[PDB]
Amino acid sequence: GYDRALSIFSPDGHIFQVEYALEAVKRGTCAVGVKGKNCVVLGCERRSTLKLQDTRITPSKVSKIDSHVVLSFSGLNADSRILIEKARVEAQSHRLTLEDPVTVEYLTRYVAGVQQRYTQSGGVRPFGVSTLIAGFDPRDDEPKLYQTEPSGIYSSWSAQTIGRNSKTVREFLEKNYDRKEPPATVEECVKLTVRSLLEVVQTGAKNIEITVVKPDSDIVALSSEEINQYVTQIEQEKQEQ
Amino acid sequence: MTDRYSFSLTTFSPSGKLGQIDYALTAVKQGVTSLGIKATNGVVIATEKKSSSPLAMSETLSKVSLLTPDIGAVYSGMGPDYRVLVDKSRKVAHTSYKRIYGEYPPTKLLVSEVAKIMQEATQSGGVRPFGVSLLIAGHDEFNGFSLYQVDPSGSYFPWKATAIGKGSVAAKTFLEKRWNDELELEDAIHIALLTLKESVEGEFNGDTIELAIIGDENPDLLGYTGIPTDKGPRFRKLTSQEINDRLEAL
Amino acid sequence: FRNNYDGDTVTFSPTGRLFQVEYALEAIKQGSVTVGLRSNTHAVLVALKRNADELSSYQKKIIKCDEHMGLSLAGLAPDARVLSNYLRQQCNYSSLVFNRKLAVERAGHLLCDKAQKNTQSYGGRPYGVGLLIIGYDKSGAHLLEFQPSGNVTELYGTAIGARSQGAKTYLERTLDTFIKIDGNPDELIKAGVEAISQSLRDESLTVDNLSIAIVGKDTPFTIYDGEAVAKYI
Amino acid sequence: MDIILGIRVQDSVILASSKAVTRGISVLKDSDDKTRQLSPHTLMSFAGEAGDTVQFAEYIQANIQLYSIREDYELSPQAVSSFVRQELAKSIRSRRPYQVNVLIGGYDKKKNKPELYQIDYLGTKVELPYGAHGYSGFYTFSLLDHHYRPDMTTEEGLDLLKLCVQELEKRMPMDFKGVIVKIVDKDGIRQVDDFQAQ
Amino acid sequence: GSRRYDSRTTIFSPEGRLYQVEYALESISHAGTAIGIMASDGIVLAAERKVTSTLLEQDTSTEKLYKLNDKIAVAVAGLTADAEILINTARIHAQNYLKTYNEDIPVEILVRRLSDIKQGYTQHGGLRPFGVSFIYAGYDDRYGYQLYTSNPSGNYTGWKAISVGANTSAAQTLLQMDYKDDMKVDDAIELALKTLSKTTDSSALTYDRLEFATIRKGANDGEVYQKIFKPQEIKDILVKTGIT
Amino acid sequence: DRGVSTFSPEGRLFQVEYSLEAIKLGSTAIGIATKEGVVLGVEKRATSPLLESDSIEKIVEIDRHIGCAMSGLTADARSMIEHARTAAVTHNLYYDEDINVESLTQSVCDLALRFGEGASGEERLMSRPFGVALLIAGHDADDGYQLFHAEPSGTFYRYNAKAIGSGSEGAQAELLNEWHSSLTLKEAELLVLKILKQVMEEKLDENNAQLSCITKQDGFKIYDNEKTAELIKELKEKEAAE
Amino acid sequence: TTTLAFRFQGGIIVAVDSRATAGNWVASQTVKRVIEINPFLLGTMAGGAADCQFWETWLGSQCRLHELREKERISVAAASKILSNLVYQYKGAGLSMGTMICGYTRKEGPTIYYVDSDGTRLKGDIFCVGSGQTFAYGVLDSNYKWDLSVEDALYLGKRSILAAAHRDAYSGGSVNLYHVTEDGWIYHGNHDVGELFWKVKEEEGSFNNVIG
Amino acid sequence: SDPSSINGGIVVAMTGKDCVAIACDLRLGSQSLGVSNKFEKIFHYGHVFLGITGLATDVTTLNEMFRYKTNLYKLKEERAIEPETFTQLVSSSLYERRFGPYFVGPVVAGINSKSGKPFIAGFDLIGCIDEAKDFIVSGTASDQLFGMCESLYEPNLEPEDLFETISQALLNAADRDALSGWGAVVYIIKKDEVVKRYLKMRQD
Ligand SMILES: [Mg+2]
Ligand SMILES: [Mg+2]
Ligand SMILES: [Mg+2]
Repeated sequence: GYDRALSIFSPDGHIFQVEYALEAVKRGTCAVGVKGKNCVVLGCERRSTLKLQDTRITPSKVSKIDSHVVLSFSGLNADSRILIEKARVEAQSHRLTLEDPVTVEYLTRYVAGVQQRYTQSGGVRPFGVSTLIAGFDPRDDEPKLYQTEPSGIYSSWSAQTIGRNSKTVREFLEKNYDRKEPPATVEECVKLTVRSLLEVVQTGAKNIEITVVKPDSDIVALSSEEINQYVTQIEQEKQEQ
Repeated sequence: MTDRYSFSLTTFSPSGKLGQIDYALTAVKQGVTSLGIKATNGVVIATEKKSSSPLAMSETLSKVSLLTPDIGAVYSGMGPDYRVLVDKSRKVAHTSYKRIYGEYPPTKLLVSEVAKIMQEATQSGGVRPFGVSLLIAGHDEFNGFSLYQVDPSGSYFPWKATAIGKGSVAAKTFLEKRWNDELELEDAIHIALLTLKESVEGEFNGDTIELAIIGDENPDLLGYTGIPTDKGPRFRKLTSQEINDRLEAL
Repeated sequence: FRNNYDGDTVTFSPTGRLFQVEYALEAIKQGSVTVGLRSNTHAVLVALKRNADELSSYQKKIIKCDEHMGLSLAGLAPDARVLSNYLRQQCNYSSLVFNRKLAVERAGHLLCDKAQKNTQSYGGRPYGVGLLIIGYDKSGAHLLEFQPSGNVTELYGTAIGARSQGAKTYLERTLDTFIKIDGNPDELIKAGVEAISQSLRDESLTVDNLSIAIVGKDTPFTIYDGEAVAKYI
Repeated sequence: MDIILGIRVQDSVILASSKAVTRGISVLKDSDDKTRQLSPHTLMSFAGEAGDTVQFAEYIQANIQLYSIREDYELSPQAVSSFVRQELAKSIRSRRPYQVNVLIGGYDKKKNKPELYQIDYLGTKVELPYGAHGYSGFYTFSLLDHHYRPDMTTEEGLDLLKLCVQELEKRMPMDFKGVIVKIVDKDGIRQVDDFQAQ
Repeated sequence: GSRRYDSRTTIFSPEGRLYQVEYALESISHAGTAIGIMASDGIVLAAERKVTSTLLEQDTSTEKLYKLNDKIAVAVAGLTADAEILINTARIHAQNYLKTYNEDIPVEILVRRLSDIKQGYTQHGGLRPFGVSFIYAGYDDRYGYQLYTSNPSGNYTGWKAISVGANTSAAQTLLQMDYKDDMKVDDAIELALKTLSKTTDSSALTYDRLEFATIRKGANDGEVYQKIFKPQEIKDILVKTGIT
Repeated sequence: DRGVSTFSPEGRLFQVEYSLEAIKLGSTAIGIATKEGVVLGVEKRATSPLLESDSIEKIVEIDRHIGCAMSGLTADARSMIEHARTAAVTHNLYYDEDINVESLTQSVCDLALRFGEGASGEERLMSRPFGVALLIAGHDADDGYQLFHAEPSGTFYRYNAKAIGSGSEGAQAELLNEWHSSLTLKEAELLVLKILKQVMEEKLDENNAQLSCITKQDGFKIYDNEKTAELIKELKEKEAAE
Repeated sequence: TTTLAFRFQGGIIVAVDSRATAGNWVASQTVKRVIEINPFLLGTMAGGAADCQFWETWLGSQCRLHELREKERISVAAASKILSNLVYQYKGAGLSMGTMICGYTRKEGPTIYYVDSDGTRLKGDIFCVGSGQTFAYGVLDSNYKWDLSVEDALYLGKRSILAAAHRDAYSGGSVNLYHVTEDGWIYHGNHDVGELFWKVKEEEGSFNNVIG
Repeated sequence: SDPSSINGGIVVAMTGKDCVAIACDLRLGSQSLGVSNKFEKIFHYGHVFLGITGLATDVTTLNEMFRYKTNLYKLKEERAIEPETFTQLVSSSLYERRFGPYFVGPVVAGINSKSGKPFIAGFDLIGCIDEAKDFIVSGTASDQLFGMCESLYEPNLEPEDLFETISQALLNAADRDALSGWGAVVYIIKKDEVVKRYLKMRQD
């Protein structure tokens, strides 16, 4: 019965609720995604407001939507769950009707579509979430990475970041990522990602989680130790000079 | 037309206060005093009949109500709200329990059902909370005797004795001194009468007081003979004369 | 004062006014002018069409509702589309079920009731368009003026829209003359154009500007646009 | 009805399912695979009414595939079967009931034991060493009852299914065009391409 | 019209925060503290009772610790009545899962579902949120002993030790101080109790003001045992640890 | 507060007017109608250089004979495009023919004022108007080449040339002067390119602008970057003359 | 009615007859039993005429919509399933259809799916459907080879329909042939069975028992 | 076509001296085809036993439904359901589906934990309760069991003797029913202990 127009135009042509949703994203942990020649890496910072967490169980920041596509986000954790669940259902519904898993653009267009609907439907407020969706289309090898925002707008990025301090790290990627030689290796792609997060996280090993997605449903979450090995090697290409 | 009030009327204020619930509790504070005392072999719930005129017939307004043959209720607050809560409670006793299990619900569960009705009035769209607090006393095979208080928020708690309404603070104090776990029902009726006398402004007698107990089974109030498993209701409202007889042994 | 009593149509002011309705009546006043007039044999609608730039079309003002009835609009066009659609349906039902042509008086009555519903309930909004309805039924020629408040009136001639008052005066003067233009369609139209040309100011009515519609005795509602209005300037 | 047999040996479950699809007077296809992998260690074979059969199987697969992803875990065969039973039992008093009989062979990675479940169109589930649907059991159960042993190897199971298929080919009236056999074990599900003659 | 009276419980503040959720969290901070501590061999749930008296029946009481399953329990911080609404839907979900799969519901699945319900009241419907925060203590065959927590926003997270309600900052600091990954339940009990004792807003920590529960896998059995401490048992364990 | 379908004291619907303001903040889109086709060009406007520009969809095919460009809150147009496409296909199914361009347009514009909170009249659920304008261009047998501008107010006008978006007042002024009944497709493409070049903040290249056209023979085709680069080059030269 | 479709080296051959009967009455000798879904996909009509005609013309619409949405050609697997799934929705209501959905896409190659009103959906290499199916299958099975030329293939299909038209009282009229390639289907004409029978008889020597 | 004759099976419950007994066969078949010889029809929720004969999918569904309902009951009430109470729950649950019933024949056996009085009850498929003081029979061999029980039964038998009685009632009733047998199980229930014994019987 509740259908009050919560997202409406104000005098200057803005929809506050959607704009305020963005502000919620600006407060969430940073997420970054950069793509290589045959991989896409998603990095995320761990909320450090409170500590004494059980890392085994706590909802991971990067989520598999299917065997070949993942989604990370910045914003309201609770809202992310709704989007992620809808995405996972649509992923299985696509396999059932089209007999082929979703492309990454398709999955993105779907999540974004849901986000937009919540901006012009009665009685609901927009999602305070922006997402990074990455993976590989079926039987294809070109990496994909897209970003969606509360308004329901979406597009693809060679590298992108969202969340708190993203403005800063976005600046790091804009002058450290070259489309002529995109990180030609899993190893160098990861390094670039960590480098970008290091410019914000403030010296913290366990503070960064990296997820590497390769072609044909090969998705792996690097361990706390595998990443520390990177931060170390990184504090070298900074201390030798 | 239509109930377009599909939004909450009770919402959290900046201090974490649920305004309408606090205000309902204030309504309960200005109501007549009601109390309940739990003994070893019974429970007594009592209240004063604040007749709003002498032309009114005070007997046609029962403040102490039977919910099930072994459970009774009394309140302090807005009378009409209590009246509808009683109807709903008598009904749910049937719909969520007797029609399923063939027996009346145990006190705590009936209490839990009334409480849920009150909580929803605290969150559902377009309604204000109930302005009443209830004291429900009852008995059941596996739990024995119990007394519970239910507040406008829907929170309920078990008591040995308690009082609600106007002089509840003073009364809760008189009860703390007099109460001990070796009291027989007649002693609780006594202490109930004493506690109430202090809250009562004017004439204190069997026509201005309402008391009921939950005690032994009363076969003379069953209405039939022949079936041995159902021995009679444990709820009994004391008559005008039964109260007077006890007031003289003050 | 106002933002207290003009937020919904469901609120009466202290003087008994319905502000949302009155604001709706204003959109009509900023619309392009349209005239309606009739004799005892034909009814004509003449309408000055408006454009946005000099690179666009001129928005249509006349809508055919059935072979014997139609209207000209002024104000919010989307709303005229909504109401002429209703009229089209009501006209259709009369024919389908009763094999009867809907009377103009009835069309007016139906329009009034549809408009009223939107002025007594909350959340809604009044219609923001005015309409001149002409038709030829069993009782002859008719012209009706509909206003969003739900008030529908039967007239000999009229006009609505910005500067409508000019033509409204010409018609009010020429009454004795046009009410007698029987059997001569072109003359009636000419009177309608003369009328409409009294509410001009900006430019002169051209071939991309004028829109006329006529209905009558042996004339099914027909819309003349551009090319075919040349002979009337 | 089609032929659906399953036999749980010591370290695996073998499902043998007929290859024909007959519609009226003509055999339309002779290479039909009446099975869907529900999870990497669970396979379900099915037999029944024309379209219901595949529609039901694909619906169960989709649903199990969704759970695996939401949870990042593979349900036990017992859990998958209970879910399947509840679905069949729902349709029995539905507007139009699914008429599908299924065999679920799965390898429980946790208990480290293979399991076979037989559930008919009504939602009648039973766990067994070997099972079948329709008339299949009528010819084969005497053979299974006689020769079956819980400590059989995968090869001993295959030899027994072969004998079972031979009795079916001798006494059963319709030409079911052979069977496609699949083995479910700790390493997953593999199709035994060698059964036409072993 | 009716728009006039709508508080708009599901809107974002100019800073991207949910008003009602923020205000509900404030209400929660006034509730008795509930603490949960996860050990290698069990979990402890301890909670301080709000609004008591000499006359309240502590024996027949339960306002903070509730059994959701034989393997899952929650500690509540906030409005008791709102909590009971949710607790009952959780109890049903646990049984729905058991019926469907014939296996006890994994802890995170129950937790996620409950949180999703809370989240809903956050994005649509126009109703005030539930003013409750839960600490879930539970066991399952996949992850063993677990402890989670959910708040009005519907966000949930996992912990080795956590507290909700009043004085969380203080309690969390003390927990993070004395907590060690290899703790034993007997040791967790002491810590939980110690922590409450130092954060209580009241005189001294007495039995009548507590609710205590442990979920242990007693080595001489197999099934996980959920034990809701009885008044006298809380008095007993309060002495051994040393608070008298 | 104040309702979503409330009229202003001037007779304008508040939400529609404000909608129009959101449209003034969007990328420019220009469409030019000739007698050999209708050109639709749009400014891509990426918010950063890491964005893969080819994923910016502001020109979309509605049907083989109808295409459209958008400006404003582009996400709002997704449901509009879905409707337009379904309307065209559906028309083909029911009538075994192509849907007229006006009809397709009108169908899209019917969605416009279908917003409100229980607005007594019919069932219109959409909490607010659309925040995007569309340029719909196409071809049909009865009226040839047409270009339409569909607004959130529900009104749509046919135009010989039209610009919408941030640089519209300026761009429309240029169009007013450069358009004539005898333009060629090639000339049109050039104009669109020129005018986009003028109002854009960034320097126009084949990666931040997009052209398209719709012709009777080949239908709606989005020009790939290579075809446009050549056209841009052909512009640098034609302008560098006098 | 007799309709067939088979897969080979150069695509798919689709051949159908064109007779419609109401009892013993030959309602039409010129029925179009191949529905041109779109320029790349074909469907055969068997069972209820309206049912096939209506739902396959509808299928064409759903296929056009997909391509607009996804900017990629619809696979035969997905196009067949749309119809198959729709038909399953109406199961039990009485729709009657036995159809072959034929296509040749880059991703799948020549693909044929048999779809009927019972909800069955089968991928296969050769399918004959209709009252004359048995007759067509005889010719097909004994002469089909994967390496047939597009000329011989077209001939095999045409001959198979003729075998059926001769023997089955409900098949005849004329034969309509189609060749499906990746770049679309190519129609190979309408052949009146009256005239085709005699030609084939003299050139091939078959149908000896028929005097002519 | 008779849902109560598709799968086969029987259950019998008897009361004794401070005890009750409930037994059942183990066959599950499909018309003439024996399918499983391990299909137990007796379930228990705490100390209350319920045997159910009839269509196997419903037997399984009802056990699951009662486990669900008795689990919630225990949580809300904080005590295990009693036989008298459960009996009412079964009856109300069956009548809820009065015009589309579960094709079963439930039987309840148990001892009240407060009073210690032995209890057994039987129901028809729509919930009618039969609270007998002697025995309850159900299944495809119900006539046979009635015959056996009416002759073999005598009041107040000790656990050790009731066992023999119920076992023989069951065993011989099953041997005259084509759809029953393939194994049998008997539960001897006492206040403190419950013993479960599998019987050796013909397998044809
Ligand atoms: Mg019987
Ligand atoms: Mg027998
Ligand atoms: Mg036998």
